[PDB]
Amino acid sequence: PKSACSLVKPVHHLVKIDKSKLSPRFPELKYDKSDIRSPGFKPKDTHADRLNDHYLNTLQSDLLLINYSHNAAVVKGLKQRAWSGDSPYHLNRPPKNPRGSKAQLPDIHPIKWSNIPGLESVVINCFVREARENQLLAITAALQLQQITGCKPHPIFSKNDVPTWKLRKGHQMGAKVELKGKEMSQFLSTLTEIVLPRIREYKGISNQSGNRFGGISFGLTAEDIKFFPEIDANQDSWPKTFGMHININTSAQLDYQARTLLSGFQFPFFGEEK
Amino acid sequence: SKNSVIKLLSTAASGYSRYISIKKGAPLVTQVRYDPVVKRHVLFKEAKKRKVAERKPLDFLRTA
Amino acid sequence: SLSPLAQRVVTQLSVMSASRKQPKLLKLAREDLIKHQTIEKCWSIYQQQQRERRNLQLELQYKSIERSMNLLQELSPRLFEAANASEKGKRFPMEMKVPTDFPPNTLWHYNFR
Amino acid sequence: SRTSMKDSAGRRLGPKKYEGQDVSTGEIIMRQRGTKFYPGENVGIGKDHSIFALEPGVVRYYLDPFHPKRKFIGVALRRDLKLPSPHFEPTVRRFGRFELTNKRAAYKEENSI
Amino acid sequence: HIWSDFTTRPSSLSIQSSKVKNYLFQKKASLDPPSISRRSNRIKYSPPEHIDEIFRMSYDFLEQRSSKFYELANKTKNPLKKDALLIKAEINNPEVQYNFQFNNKLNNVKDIIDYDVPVYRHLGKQHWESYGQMLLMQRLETLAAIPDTLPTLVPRAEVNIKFPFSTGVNKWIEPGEFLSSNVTSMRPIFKIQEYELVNVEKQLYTVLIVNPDVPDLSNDSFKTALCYGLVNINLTYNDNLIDPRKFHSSNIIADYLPPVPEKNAGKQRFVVWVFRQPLIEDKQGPNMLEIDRKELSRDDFDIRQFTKKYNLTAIGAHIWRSEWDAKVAAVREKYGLPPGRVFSRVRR
Amino acid sequence: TRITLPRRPAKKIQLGKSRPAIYHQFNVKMELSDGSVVIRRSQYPKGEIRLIQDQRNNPLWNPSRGSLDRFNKRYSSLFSTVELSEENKKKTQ
RNA sequence: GAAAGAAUUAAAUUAAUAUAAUGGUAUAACUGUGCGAUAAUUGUAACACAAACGAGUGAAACAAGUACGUAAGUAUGGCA
RNA sequence: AUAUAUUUUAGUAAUAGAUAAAAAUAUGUACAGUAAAAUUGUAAGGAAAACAAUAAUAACUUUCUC
Ligand SMILES: [Mg+2]
Ligand SMILES: [Mg+2]
Ligand SMILES: [Mg+2]
Ligand SMILES: [Mg+2]
Ligand SMILES: [Mg+2]
Ligand SMILES: [Mg+2]
Repeated sequence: PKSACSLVKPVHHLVKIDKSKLSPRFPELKYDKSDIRSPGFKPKDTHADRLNDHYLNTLQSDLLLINYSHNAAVVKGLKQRAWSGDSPYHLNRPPKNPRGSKAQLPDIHPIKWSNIPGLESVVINCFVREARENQLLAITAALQLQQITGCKPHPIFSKNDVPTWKLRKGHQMGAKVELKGKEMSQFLSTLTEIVLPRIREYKGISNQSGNRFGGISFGLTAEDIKFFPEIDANQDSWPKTFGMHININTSAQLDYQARTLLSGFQFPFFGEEK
Repeated sequence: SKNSVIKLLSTAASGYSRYISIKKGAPLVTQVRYDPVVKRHVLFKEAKKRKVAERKPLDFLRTA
Repeated sequence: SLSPLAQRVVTQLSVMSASRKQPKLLKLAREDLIKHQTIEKCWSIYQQQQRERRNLQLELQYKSIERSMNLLQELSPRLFEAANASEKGKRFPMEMKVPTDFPPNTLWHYNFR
Repeated sequence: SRTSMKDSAGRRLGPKKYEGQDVSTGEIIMRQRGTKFYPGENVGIGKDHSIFALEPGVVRYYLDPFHPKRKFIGVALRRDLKLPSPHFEPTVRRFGRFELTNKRAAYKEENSI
Repeated sequence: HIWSDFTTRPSSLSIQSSKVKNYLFQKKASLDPPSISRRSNRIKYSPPEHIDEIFRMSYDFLEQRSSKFYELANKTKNPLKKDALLIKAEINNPEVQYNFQFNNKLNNVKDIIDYDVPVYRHLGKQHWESYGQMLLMQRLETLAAIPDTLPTLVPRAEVNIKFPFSTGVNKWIEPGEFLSSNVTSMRPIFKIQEYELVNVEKQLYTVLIVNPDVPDLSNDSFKTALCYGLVNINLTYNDNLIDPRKFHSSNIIADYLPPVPEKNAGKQRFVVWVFRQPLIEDKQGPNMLEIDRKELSRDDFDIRQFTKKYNLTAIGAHIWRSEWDAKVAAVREKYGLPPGRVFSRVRR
Repeated sequence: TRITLPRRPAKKIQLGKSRPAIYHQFNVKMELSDGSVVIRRSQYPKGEIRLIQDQRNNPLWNPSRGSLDRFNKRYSSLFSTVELSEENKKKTQ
């Protein structure tokens, strides 16, 4: 290496050169994953999604009707404030961080026909803490997740180190899986109908639960997972079983809207709302 | 002594040889470099013998 | 070599793994490939149309609501105020269930509470 | 007692060649720790981020709109040129070779492959 | 059923192969694909199930859409809009897709891929944008053929060159290739494929091959050299190969002088530029233009100035680049050019 | 100390050749508490399941609409409300 | 009016850089990935910086060979 | 349905993505991307394990549509 000086040279044309296309290296990779010729092809729209159809038909219109506030304008979030130029030291100064927060917050828009809240993604985080001792427990947890979802899990590793809890850094410990589209919908439907009613003293999801912006969550114990039909059908094959966190991500501007949406899909809500 | 010196002798039998340093129990170090006697890139190999930290040969054929 | 627990873990791992479980690649003839493309494109177009229809309908509903609320504001202020309230904790009723594949034995309940 | 009586010498890391100064190929225009100045037109950069002249010319310090928040040192091939050169104009190039008028020399050069 | 009709619609929109067409449109998956030539391979092959009925439904759907588009298309008066409507109507036609994808675009046979047809032309443009155009742009930028000769390019026509007359071999030159002096001894052949809607009868073109890298020792820099200059060339979407057949001796503003790089002068870029003429209104037929042949010089040639003078717009480009070899002296001798200079190996 | 499965050399999936994990799934009919059937794709091999405890018989999901068993069996002749009224004097507590 | 793309703007170098501290680094010098494992190669090195000498530093170019890259090119160990 | 012979499968093992701040090849080259903190939550989980979410779309291109 003669130098480390990185410096992209300017060009003399407005044509956008896709460099990937000019090579002959990865001919299978030039095709989109949606295209049949790609090895990455998967039949996406295999059957009619039921929960999605219901949302489209009944709920979406109802949600819109609920969320109509008359002549509602945009509520701007907390942003980085600029300095008043009352001193020459303000001249190339970085902007003041937001008022309360360190990070900037998004603008809350009025709900119209375009931006009605709806389900975006489900994530099922299972971090088994006994797997600090036994790596095989992580594998079993991942399998369980796969069984539940019908989707490929991704392994969670210990990102941090700590002595009090017997936890190393870079150790496989449980798994996660982001469900999207039809599989996610199915999983939600199963949760509503099969699993959550079989939980004994189940009041619902807390109203104090959630993000500030359109994200709601809750968790299932190891006792609760044995109600899933894939696990239930072979209790001999599943001696151990692991709890899980369930992060539901909506297209909701605020959290009460997201809660309302989830209620539309038969999720009970019990606590005192914020 | 943690890092020892070794003599890499050219495989094209010119007599040309290049010297490099390695860790005491490092794998056998063969490298392809220019031999100026032959005027081409040739293999170099260790002239002397020495003991090596024996790694288990990772099996791609799924055993047992 | 391995314990029974270790074996069972390996089996479980295999269930998830793509090792020696997946078929050959789906190769097509050029005519077949074209037919497939035409199927997919048409479908995509249909889906787009459906989305527009639904979206249009929603827009129309929104416009109607706007028209209503302005009228209400003009006429009866109290009624308008009542209409335009914060519906923060509004919950869909638990009877409005997600429509199943096939219907139940008792289709409709005529009595309640 | 114990005293902190130890320090390295100064690394002579100023600009070694100035604006408007004649340069030759190879000559160091800047010594630095990291790119305080970036290598501009007709100018190279070394392992120690040392800007050096690739051609004979006139050392010029400048800003380029393409790279805002970056100072440049380049070498204009004459004193006439504003060295943040116009983008869409053709590049001022130096041929930098001489024809072998001598017959023998030319013949030797032809022979050499 | 608009796509089965060929009263007003061109013949090129159909598949010319009968067997293929039959395979496409059957009532059951009984027949076997014409693409698979071998019997054993056909036997082995199994198409995906249920594909026929769904395909038929898709065809009907898109055929209906095309028919609806056509209802608008005929009412439209302005030409570009009409063309766009036509494209919309026929782009999803399976037959036209088959035709375009699986037959050559470079040397298109008119019955299969007709570039007179708007849809096919659009397809060809899209194909060009996908790869060949990008590549050309890269070669222009990297080699520095744009700012050094002619500020920018907005690629509209696909330009491909060939050197058929010198050696004998058939090869379209990839942009930024190193060609031997034997290869580029005699003149090249252009193919200017135009994808925009343009007046075929009126629109003329000019073609200029320029060598920016010939050394000028007075200036201690380089100068340009117009190696080959044609003007007032007539193109047609299908009939577009610029050959000594087409252009006359009147069209040649500067007849082909070959690349003869000097020893150690370096690599010399030869970047062909294709311009379209300015089109004048209220004048039927092709509007010619006169070039002052004493004014423009070959040993030094301001391309940009020339363009400004005659009001040209560069639509296409291509580039090769030659350097010294043993046969350049022979080429010079053949052409009657002088012995050729020899420079010092060091750029001192 | 840490129980593990020690990794073999990983198999190189080439770029472009990576294939999506399409797991083997059966279409499974779930009959809920009431006779409402619903089809769902499932990895376990069972074409039909009928459920006992669901949302369709839970009071939380529809507000508007075996020790005990053993005890009932072996105290059946007595028939064990009237019995509650008889044996519930609320003075002593 | 909607969906998708291309992205742009703002912010950021507070993380990260094998290692001190300083300067530099998102156009990334940081991180991931394919190939590779070659340039952690061979002879001449001008000219500069620094500099009492001895040494030290950056390095165009010429020639032999190699690796990656469609190409342009890049690599004579490591952001310094 | 069952017997013999000849084969075939089962060695069941993770990456399925040009992967992108868990850990691992620290020098080349090619392609691509962006970190951190803090905050709001969520089964055991607690100040401290993991996962999720947290700035702005004017203009442009394509697609569907009133
Ligand atoms: Mg000092
Ligand atoms: Mg620093
Ligand atoms: Mg001095
Ligand atoms: Mg000295
Ligand atoms: Mg480093
Ligand atoms: Mg490095």
